[PDB]
Amino acid sequence: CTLSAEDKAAVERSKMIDRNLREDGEKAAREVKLLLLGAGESGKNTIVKQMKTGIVETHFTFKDLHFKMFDVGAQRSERKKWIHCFEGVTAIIFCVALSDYDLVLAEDEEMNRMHASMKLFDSICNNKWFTDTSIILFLNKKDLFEEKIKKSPLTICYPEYAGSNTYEEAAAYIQCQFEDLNKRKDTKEIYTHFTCSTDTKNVQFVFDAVTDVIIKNNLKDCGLF
Amino acid sequence: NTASIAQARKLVEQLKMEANIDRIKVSKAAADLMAYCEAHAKEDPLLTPVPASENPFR
Amino acid sequence: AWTAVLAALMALLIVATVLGNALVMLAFVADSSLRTQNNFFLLNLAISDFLVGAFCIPLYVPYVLTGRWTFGRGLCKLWLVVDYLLCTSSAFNIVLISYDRFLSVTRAVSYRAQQGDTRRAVRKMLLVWVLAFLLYGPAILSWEYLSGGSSIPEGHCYAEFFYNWYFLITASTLEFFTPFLSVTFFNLSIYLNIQRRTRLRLDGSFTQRFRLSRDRKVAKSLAVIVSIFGLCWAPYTLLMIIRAACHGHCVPDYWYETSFWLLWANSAVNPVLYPLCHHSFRRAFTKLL
Amino acid sequence: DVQLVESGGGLVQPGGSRKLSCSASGFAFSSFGMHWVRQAPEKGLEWVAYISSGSGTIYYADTVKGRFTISRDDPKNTLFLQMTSLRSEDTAMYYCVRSIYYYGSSPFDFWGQGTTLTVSSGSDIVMTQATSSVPVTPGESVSISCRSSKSLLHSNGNTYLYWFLQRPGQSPQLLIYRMSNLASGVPDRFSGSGSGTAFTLTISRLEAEDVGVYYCMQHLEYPLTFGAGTKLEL
Amino acid sequence: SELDQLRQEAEQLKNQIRDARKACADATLSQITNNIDPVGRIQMRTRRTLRGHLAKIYAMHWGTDSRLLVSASQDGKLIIWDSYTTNKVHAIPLRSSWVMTCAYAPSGNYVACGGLDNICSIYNLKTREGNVRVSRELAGHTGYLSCCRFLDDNQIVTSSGDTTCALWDIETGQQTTTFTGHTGDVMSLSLAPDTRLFVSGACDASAKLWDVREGMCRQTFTGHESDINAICFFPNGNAFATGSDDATCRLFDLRADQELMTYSHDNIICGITSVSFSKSGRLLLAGYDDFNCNVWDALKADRAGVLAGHDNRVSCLGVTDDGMAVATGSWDSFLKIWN
Ligand SMILES: CC(C)CCC[C@@H](C)[C@H]1CC[C@H]2[C@@H]3CC=C4C[C@@H](O)CC[C@]4(C)[C@H]3CC[C@]12C
Ligand SMILES: NCCc1c[nH]cn1
Repeated sequence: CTLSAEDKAAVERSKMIDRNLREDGEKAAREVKLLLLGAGESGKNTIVKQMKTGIVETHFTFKDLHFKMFDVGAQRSERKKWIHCFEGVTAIIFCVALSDYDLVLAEDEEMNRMHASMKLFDSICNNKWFTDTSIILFLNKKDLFEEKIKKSPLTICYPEYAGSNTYEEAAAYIQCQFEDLNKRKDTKEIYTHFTCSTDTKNVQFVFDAVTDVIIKNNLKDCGLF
Repeated sequence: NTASIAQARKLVEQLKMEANIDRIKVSKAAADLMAYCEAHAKEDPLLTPVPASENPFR
Repeated sequence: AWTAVLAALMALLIVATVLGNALVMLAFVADSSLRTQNNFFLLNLAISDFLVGAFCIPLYVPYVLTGRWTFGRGLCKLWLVVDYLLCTSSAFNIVLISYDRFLSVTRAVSYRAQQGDTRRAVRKMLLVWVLAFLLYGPAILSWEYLSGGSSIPEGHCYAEFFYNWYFLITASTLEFFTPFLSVTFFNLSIYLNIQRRTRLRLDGSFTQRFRLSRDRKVAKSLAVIVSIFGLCWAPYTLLMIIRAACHGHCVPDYWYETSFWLLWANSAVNPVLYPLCHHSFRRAFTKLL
Repeated sequence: DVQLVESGGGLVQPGGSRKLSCSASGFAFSSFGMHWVRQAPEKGLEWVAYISSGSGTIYYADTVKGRFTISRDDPKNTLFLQMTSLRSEDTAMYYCVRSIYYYGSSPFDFWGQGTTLTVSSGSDIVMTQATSSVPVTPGESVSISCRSSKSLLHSNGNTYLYWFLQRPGQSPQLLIYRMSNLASGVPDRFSGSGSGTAFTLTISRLEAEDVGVYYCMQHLEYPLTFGAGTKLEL
Repeated sequence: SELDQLRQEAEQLKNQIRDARKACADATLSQITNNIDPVGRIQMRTRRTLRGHLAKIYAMHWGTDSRLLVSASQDGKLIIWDSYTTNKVHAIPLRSSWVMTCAYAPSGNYVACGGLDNICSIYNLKTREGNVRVSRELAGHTGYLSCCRFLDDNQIVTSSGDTTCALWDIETGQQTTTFTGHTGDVMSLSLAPDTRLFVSGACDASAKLWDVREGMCRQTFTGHESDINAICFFPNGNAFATGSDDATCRLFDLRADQELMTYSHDNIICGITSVSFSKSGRLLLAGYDDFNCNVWDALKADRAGVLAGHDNRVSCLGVTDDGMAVATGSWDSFLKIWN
């Protein structure tokens, strides 16, 4: 057929390679990829420990779903040059520490850590590569937040606050302030969970949020929505 | 800050090292780029496509 | 004469089916991002509707206008086979699309993984066409040879059945009632799952109102799909079954013809429901403009 | 270390059946196609069978087709030859050869050691080596010629001619894998050239270690055919 | 204050450099090449489409023989293709799928890979076992690897987002030389034809010419208003072209220490991802975020042609050493060869 014996052998080798590539792609298409973000020492590590110098990957399985979590901290380089490489991620897990309202950045004592977290959140959610990517928000260290609000009112970082010095109201106010940063409410959803150092529902919450995201994507792809 | 001064001294040294260059005239550089483009005009398959019998991707 | 109206109406249909469906196919080639399994199913339904719009209706127009079929018994069987194949393929596609949507909310992760496949969709479409043909074509063609045929006075093109109600009941049950019940079940399951998930999320504002509004829109959509399919098809099926058990009696002549033209109206209206609500098809249409 | 060890030989009765096995170690066995090549006590090499990687394609020489079956066991890294209806003409030493095919590869690059099987009691390309033996002296150059009944030059530019060397009491070893392509680990003193149907292998600065039988093979189309073998002496 | 004096002195040196450059501007390139015959419309066709990557392609590199090709995609795979037949010669799985660069050794024995893991992995293509193995892993960068180029079989050069370049001795795995001076991320590298100099563009909107052996910055070229993402040497090694996010390419001359020409258009507002020259150096090819590639007349600054056929951002370009064909790879998962 115009091919020598060695050319036919090479073509058969190519076909075997294609077969292997298809199998690997089929296996990889079933995995749920999550991008983990946070403002430095924001409890991100506790979340990692509970759920389980370049990028770091964690693999875990819940209810027959394989999750690959990519932590992209410890990359002190421009973000705009590599953020687009996570454009297809199923969801962004964003970690915020609730005690930061009473702390300031070590590099800049005049800057409140909560404002830095809000700026990073605003940049991530309104980024052009993540227009339709949902965000799972973890507000960690809630316990320590209850022990300091009674002594350090939210007016230190939220001058306009006019509520009681009780966790129940301060937590809701903080959740509202963080959800007010979403300017794409018609495309992306935000899931908020209050957690602490001894919480076991963190993985179940991620499972539920990812299931909702996947089902909404499937519906949008089938019409209906 | 001693370190800030050291940085400024390094920048000054680099600027001095880059300042003393035997820069040729721009007309000369343009002439030489042209000459190179002319000398190899017929050896460039994408600028002057080759007959299909000579094209490995035909 | 009055015909200038009647034929005129048919002309509109002849174009509405051919244009809209053609347009859908154009998008499929206009946009390369319309290459998921659902999109292939929508294409198959568009092809089924288009072939009905351009071939069956134009050829049937002389028969209705004059009452006589030109070239009788040489085109009767070809036209009948094509018409039945197209109608049954439209029904089967309605069921296939409903099943795909039902899977999208039950086997969510599996579905997300397999959407790109162009081979699975082709295999399903081929199976749909094969079943559509096997259901009726053999009984149209291979009945005259068995029963002695005839039963057709001069040139009327209609199957040797339409007076034996057993085969009519069997074919209708395998062609409409079962697919209608399956479509109803799938759409109801989708609605119930959507309602359950939203409730759980609420248990866990503009965003809230938005989710509920979208759910309401989906509820209206599913209901419209089921209602339109059932309304267009059930009347003709029931009327033809009633005619046969009555042996030609019971049914006014005008009613039989009206029911016949309602099934074709379904093939005309189909592009409005499925392809036009898909966001990717909308994007492709906008790109064409 | 790359290693192929063959087992299962011995004495067998005519009409019987024996299974030869080839155990592989030290390389990606599943990525290589495998050949069984035999050498009767006449010292001429005969290609017997071929099974590709993935077991997609299988070829047999006509003399054994219908009596021999070639198979692989990738997880166990073993190749098998099932021989049934044996005839006296099947007495020989059998070699297991690995061969990998992709652009720029080197087929037939490693041979096994062999199993001695003893039995009691038209369109194929013909390769010719006119000279059977050549007395040589150390330090001098030597030339070995090969002739083909059909041109070995393909429309893609390759000339599928392979040169092998077999030293006394050892397995054959690849020297030139495509006309003018020296094999890995081979001294530069060996060189090859040719055209279409006439090929030459040139050896410069002959060494005592370069004494043996030189074989010419074509890989243009199956079945694969070898030369008669040219022998160097002294 | 020592610092004031240093800053003032820096400014004096910068003014001296500016004046020395301006004194060499006898006549623009466009005035000299005014009487050159235009190349005319350049029309190229797609000869091959290379399928098999299941995600965005980020890089490709031609083999020195002009036939074999290596492409990297973030589906975790490095693929070596035979461009004449489209056969896949090799498929190399990567320990880290966040690859952003790849390289082909001039001898064809090795391939290089790197990305967000901050590591440059060296793979041996010609082993006795018949597989491709990671022959080495070079670590020492603190940011992502953006580009790598084999300077030889035992030497390689890398650039990263930690603002530095490094010359590595592959045998020992150590870094022999470090090139510092950029204030932003280094995005691209281009070795000289004689391999004794290299040029790098950074996100500080500048390019620097480095001497390999000395380990010193020879020259600094400015003029782009945004990040420089691509860079390429002129075939004779006396000039180079840089593409940035400001939607323009620029041609800089090494001996005149200035910028000869700008390649820009009013209909182009996206960034430039890749640039390369044709064998003669007459045509400059540049890939864009517009999903296509433009062919420019390097000596006249006129658009000579357009290569369209990708459904997403064109990420990588290459021209064979023999000049026969161009290769484009994009985020649509396909590579296309044009002639
Ligand atoms: C344009 C589409 C969507 C709707 C209109 C379709 C028209 C062409 C259809 C709808 C109902 C049809 C009529 C149904 C009943 C009869 C009675 C019969 O004894 C003569 C034909 C006649 C009068 C039909 C001719 C075609 C008809 C008028
Ligand atoms: N299966 C019935 C075919 C039909 C009825 N009306 C139009 N076409």
